Amino acid sequence: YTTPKKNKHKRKKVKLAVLKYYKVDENGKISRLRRECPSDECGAGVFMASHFDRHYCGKCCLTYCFN
Amino acid sequence: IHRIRITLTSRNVKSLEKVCADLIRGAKEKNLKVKGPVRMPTKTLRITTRKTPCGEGSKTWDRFQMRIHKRLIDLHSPSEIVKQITSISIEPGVEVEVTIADA
Amino acid sequence: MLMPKKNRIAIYELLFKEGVMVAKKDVHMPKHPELADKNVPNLHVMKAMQSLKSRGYVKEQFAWRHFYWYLTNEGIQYLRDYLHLPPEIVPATLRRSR
Amino acid sequence: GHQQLYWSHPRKFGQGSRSCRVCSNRHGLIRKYGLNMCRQCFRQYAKDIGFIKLD
Amino acid sequence: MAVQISKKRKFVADGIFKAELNEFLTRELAEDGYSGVEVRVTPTRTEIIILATRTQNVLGEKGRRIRELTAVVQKRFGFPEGSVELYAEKVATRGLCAIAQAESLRYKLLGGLA
RNA sequence: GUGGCGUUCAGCCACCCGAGAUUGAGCAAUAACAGGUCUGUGAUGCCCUUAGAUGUCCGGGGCUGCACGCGCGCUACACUGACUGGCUCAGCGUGUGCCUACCCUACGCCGGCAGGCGCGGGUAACCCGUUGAACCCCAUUCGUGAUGGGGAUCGGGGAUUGCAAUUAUUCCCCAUGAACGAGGAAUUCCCAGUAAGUGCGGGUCAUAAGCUUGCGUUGAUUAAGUCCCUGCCCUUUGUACACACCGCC
RNA sequence: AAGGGCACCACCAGGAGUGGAGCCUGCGGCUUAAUUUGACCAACACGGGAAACCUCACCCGGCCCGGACACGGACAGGAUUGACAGAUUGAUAGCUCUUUCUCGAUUCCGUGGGUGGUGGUGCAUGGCCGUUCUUAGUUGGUGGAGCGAUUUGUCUGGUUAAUU
Ligand SMILES: [Mg+2]
Ligand SMILES: [Mg+2]
Ligand SMILES: [Mg+2]
Ligand SMILES: [Mg+2]
Ligand SMILES: [Mg+2]
Ligand SMILES: [Mg+2]
Ligand SMILES: [Mg+2]
Ligand SMILES: [Mg+2]
Ligand SMILES: [Mg+2]
Ligand SMILES: [Mg+2]
Ligand SMILES: [Mg+2]
Ligand SMILES: [Mg+2]
Ligand SMILES: [Mg+2]
Ligand SMILES: [Mg+2]
Ligand SMILES: [Mg+2]
Ligand SMILES: [Mg+2]
Ligand SMILES: [Mg+2]
Ligand SMILES: [Mg+2]
Ligand SMILES: [Mg+2]
Ligand SMILES: [Mg+2]
Ligand SMILES: [Mg+2]
Ligand SMILES: [Mg+2]
Ligand SMILES: [Mg+2]
Ligand SMILES: [Mg+2]
Ligand SMILES: [Mg+2]
Ligand SMILES: [Mg+2]
Ligand SMILES: [Mg+2]
Ligand SMILES: [Mg+2]
Ligand SMILES: [Mg+2]
Ligand SMILES: [Mg+2]
Ligand SMILES: [Mg+2]
Ligand SMILES: [Mg+2]
Ligand SMILES: [Mg+2]
Ligand SMILES: [Mg+2]
Ligand SMILES: [Mg+2]
Ligand SMILES: [Mg+2]
Ligand SMILES: [Mg+2]
Ligand SMILES: [Mg+2]
Ligand SMILES: [Mg+2]
Ligand SMILES: [Mg+2]
Ligand SMILES: [Mg+2]
Ligand SMILES: [Mg+2]
Ligand SMILES: [Zn+2]
Ligand SMILES: [Zn+2]
Repeated sequence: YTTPKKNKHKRKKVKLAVLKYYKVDENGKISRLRRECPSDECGAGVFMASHFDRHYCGKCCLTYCFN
Repeated sequence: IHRIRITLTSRNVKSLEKVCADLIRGAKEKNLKVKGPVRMPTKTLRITTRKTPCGEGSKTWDRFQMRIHKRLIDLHSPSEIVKQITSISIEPGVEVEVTIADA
Repeated sequence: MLMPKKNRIAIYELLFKEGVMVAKKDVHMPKHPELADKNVPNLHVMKAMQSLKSRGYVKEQFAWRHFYWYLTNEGIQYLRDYLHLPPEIVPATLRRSR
Repeated sequence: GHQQLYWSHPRKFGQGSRSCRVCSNRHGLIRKYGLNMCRQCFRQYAKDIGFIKLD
Repeated sequence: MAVQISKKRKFVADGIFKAELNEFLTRELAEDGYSGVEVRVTPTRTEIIILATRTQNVLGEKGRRIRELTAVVQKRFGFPEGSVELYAEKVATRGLCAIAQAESLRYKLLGGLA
């Protein structure tokens, strides 16, 4: 019954619509956009992030500081 | 021919004095040289409890105890003819444990 | 219950191949002692058969600190439809001996 | 959760990691001879274990 | 062969084995006029007889409820597979042991009778 | 058994012979109690609370804080003693743990001490262990002085347990040397291996006993009675009491 | 009130004391964000309660769901699960906030309804214990006495630790 803050509202995921990591060109063209992860668990599988600088695999948590 | 040691442990003596006397005359009938029943000192186990579920009362303790009787028989027998001497008297209060000869 | 799908089928297929399974009442245990292979802890197995008791597929009993469970006849037919087994495979409690 | 601090305080030594085998209580416990029961739940099973109040 | 244990600790862990088994099967065979155990421990198959009155229920549907009460013992207490077996006996003079008649009076009171 | 008293009944007292002529406990009726426990319980009724939870976890704190009052204790007020050295005897009992990590420890070497590092034995009448326990005993110093009685308070240092020791865990060392000269009104236990002195186990225990539960050890004074005090049992009797004298009025 | 008998939780005869001092510890009181709480001969080194953490309730903060199942939505055009870094935080709680990755139908959002609770009431109870009460006491059947509640048996006396 103290009420110092009244709420610490829970995180909501921003719910992006479609997948769309790739492109398509000249009626058929494989071209990635994000980096793949070189780990053994997801080699040529899931993608790495693209932050303001760096790349980051969300599965094995290793990130590379893009300086 | 070995020098084997049977050990008999129980919690009641009248159920152990029947099993231990079964192994003696069971091997005197089968003409073995049997060293007699050697009686170890007993082991009393004396948990003492406050007797009350709460703490209120006149401080009356509660003395539980359990004696353990242990007797051992030493034989002069080979490894085969003792097995029908061992496996004829279970009497579930007695835990017959047969050790090995050489050690 | 969050409880991933690989962590769920490995409990039911041992809850099917024997008609019973026994778990201890503590939620803080790293692995189930009998399973111990698919890295399943004691908290998932306590919350698997709480779902099965509410659906009537199992019957429990609790002696001192151990839940025990028993397949009913409704739970046998459901596990032959969720684990996708042919309609002749039985638990061990139906027939092993005479 | 999460996994690093849900049960991170070490339940080694001390009466926070010793419970009665019957009633899961942590007070008034008898650990002598490997009983590991409470002092009241011992008196229910005192004869069923095989202790006799002789004197 | 795995580890040796003391005689003062062996008899307590054996007597508290059957104190839990008696309490568990009081829960299961509650309505079968239960009346205790008698556990015959050997270094072989250790048989455990049941002294219930209505042996028609502990032996389940063609032995269902006695082949799933042996499978809970060897999975809890640490017995190896195919080692322990339970039996089902019948006590004579059912109205002469109290561990059958207190449950018998219990289901008269749970049924709704005065 | 013998003698004595007794209705010569039930029995009692003395005595002989004997290990012993009443060893200590355990269990324990009827009828009760608004006695204690929902904080022993997956014993439990109703009620309350349930996601910003009285669920559960984590981090920190508290339960130990202090003008004071009271209860159980420990150490004392010393010479029937402290001190130092030598000598010399016990009995109960525990010991590596399903989860569970945490066992009792011999011996050898390093350190003043607490302790450390190596090597073993013991799941135990097997090893610790012949449990070299203390008081006591024998010899020295002390000398009636708040003294070499008493060891509270307090500073600095050294180790051990642990994730963590500060509000000091415990232990060791060197210092600090407080009241206390045998206790007012009261009042509590106890009669034989008993009181009391004196140490050792067990429980709690990672660390640990001024507590308790057991064990030996040295070992008495007094009493073999009574109903005066405090109560209890039976009978007669009185009652305006029955919530029963903390009554009623 | 009278007559019997009894007990070192009563006394006599005594012994060691306690009450005094210092400290140990348990309660009341005060204080405190909290100093969690039960009990007042038969409470007060009692709850086997010697609490550094844990125990732990209590205090100040911060996660977590360990909210079964049913119904309706939401949804593979991904219901939702984790997380490195900066900031943020007591903290290597992705706890929130930026940032995007990842997970794949298990959850999520509501209506019901569980479930948990060292929460309340021991004056709603079980069980267990203590005490009345360590003394010798208590009850039926049949018969007798009574209108009856009840009484005799279960006793004048002697005896015994004892309705022996
Ligand atoms: Mg009351
Ligand atoms: Mg209770
Ligand atoms: Mg309740
Ligand atoms: Mg308890
Ligand atoms: Mg805490
Ligand atoms: Mg306290
Ligand atoms: Mg007291
Ligand atoms: Mg001195
Ligand atoms: Mg000796
Ligand atoms: Mg001085
Ligand atoms: Mg700390
Ligand atoms: Mg402490
Ligand atoms: Mg000094
Ligand atoms: Mg100790
Ligand atoms: Mg204590
Ligand atoms: Mg007398
Ligand atoms: Mg008097
Ligand atoms: Mg009275
Ligand atoms: Mg008058
Ligand atoms: Mg009258
Ligand atoms: Mg008046
Ligand atoms: Mg008095
Ligand atoms: Mg006097
Ligand atoms: Mg004194
Ligand atoms: Mg005094
Ligand atoms: Mg005083
Ligand atoms: Mg004093
Ligand atoms: Mg307080
Ligand atoms: Mg209360
Ligand atoms: Mg009294
Ligand atoms: Mg705490
Ligand atoms: Mg971060
Ligand atoms: Mg999260
Ligand atoms: Mg809680
Ligand atoms: Mg509860
Ligand atoms: Mg009451
Ligand atoms: Mg009651
Ligand atoms: Mg009585
Ligand atoms: Mg009549
Ligand atoms: Mg009468
Ligand atoms: Mg009379
Ligand atoms: Mg008379
Ligand atoms: Zn990766
Ligand atoms: Zn218990």
